[PDB]
Amino acid sequence: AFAVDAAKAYKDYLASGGQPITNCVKMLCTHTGTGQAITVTPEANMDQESFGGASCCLYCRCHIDHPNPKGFCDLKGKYVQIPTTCANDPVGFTLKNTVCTVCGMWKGYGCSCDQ
Amino acid sequence: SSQAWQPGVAMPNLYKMQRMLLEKCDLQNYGDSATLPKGIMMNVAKYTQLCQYLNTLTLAVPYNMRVIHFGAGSDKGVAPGTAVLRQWLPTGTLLVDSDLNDFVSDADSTLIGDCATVHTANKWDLIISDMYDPKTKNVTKENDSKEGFFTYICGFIQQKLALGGSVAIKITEHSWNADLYKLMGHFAWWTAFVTNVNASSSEAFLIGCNYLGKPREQIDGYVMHANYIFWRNTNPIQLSSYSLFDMSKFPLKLRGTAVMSLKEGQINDMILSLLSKGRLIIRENNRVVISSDVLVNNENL
Ligand SMILES: C[S@@+](CC[C@H](N)C(=O)[O-])C[C@H]1O[C@@H](n2cnc3c(N)ncnc32)[C@H](O)[C@@H]1O
Ligand SMILES: [Cl-]
Ligand SMILES: [Cl-]
Ligand SMILES: [Cl-]
Ligand SMILES: [Zn+2]
Ligand SMILES: [Zn+2]
Repeated sequence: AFAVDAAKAYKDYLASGGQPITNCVKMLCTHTGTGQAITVTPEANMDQESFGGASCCLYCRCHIDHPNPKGFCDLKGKYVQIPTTCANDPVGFTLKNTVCTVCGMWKGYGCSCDQ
Repeated sequence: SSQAWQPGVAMPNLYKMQRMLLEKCDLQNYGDSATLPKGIMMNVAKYTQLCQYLNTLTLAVPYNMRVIHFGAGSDKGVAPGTAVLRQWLPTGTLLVDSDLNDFVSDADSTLIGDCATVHTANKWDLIISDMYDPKTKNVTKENDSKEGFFTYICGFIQQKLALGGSVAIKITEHSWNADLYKLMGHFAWWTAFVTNVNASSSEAFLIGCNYLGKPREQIDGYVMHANYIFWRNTNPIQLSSYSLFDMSKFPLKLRGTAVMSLKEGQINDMILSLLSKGRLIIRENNRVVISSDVLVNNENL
């Protein structure tokens, strides 16, 4: 059967040099939060920006179905913390990266479980 | 003076007591823009200052609070204001938003369409509106009370705002309605609030604090809007972003304000006192059900 692959489409679009999705909603916050990846309120630390989740979700922003079988969205209604160095492309970041199921941090951007 | 470190400026009471005539709004800093923090959208900064101001009032904040946000879509397809509202509101607060065109939101439910198609079974503790038609700032015709979405909003307040609840409704020099001002007299307190980030605009938010369901004071809304313009015309507000850099006390204190279902016979002076203090919400505490009316047409042959 045939399902469009949007994740791959955006990744190849980025590699080919296309400009990242814009108008992700960045929040004002203290930048003294827990640094966890996805939270119910902005939790950015000194090295993160906080964004509204829906605006950083590729499926939300492109009006396409979510790859969850039930269509549920990880990010919508929450806040996603993006390393300030990757905050030019929050959608690409969230798509390409993974939250540690134990400590709640981004794998490779805060998760120290593996040390 | 110190107004620059506030989230904004509220209409001083003495201006509300005047009997001015409607003039054109002439803001000396018109066209200026405040310096927003790096990467921060205007509508994020504006709603943040609004909520910062709201934290200084006596809002009822019950458990299972219910908030509805009209005019929530931007021209970008996202809902910056809804995101600030959800950050501000206690976690778990039921948040519904709506706008004419399609948009992506962090709200628990979003209704797309004219606001007049929106119906809800239940009552609300807080109503936010940023509804605005920019075609209204037409400076060559007379500036009369506007109807449109404002007629809907006055009806929605009377019918679906819980007693003790609060509202904030964007207006401008030209986007305003006299009955809405009149309604402000149905609250324990009211003001027009100008965010410091947008002080160069005739925009303000009409805030009614703690709804009482009946006129507490009688307001002529043509006169009050003229009072509001007179204030803006004679009180330059210095653009400022300063309050955006301090967010430590931003979240709305969950006060666990009490909810009681009550009948009109039972609203006495003690109750009304409590309503007036942000200490009581009166409404059903049922489940929250909303709908958007859909017009059906077949355009074939
Ligand atoms: C300045 S914008 C909203 C900005 C948005 N709140 C944000 O957070 O960035 C004005 C909005 O009012 C809406 N709106 C205007 N008139 C409406 C009407 N009769 N019914 C429903 N929505 C309306 C527009 O579609 C438009 O999105
Ligand atoms: Cl897009
Ligand atoms: Cl009056
Ligand atoms: Cl009642
Ligand atoms: Zn999504
Ligand atoms: Zn971990």
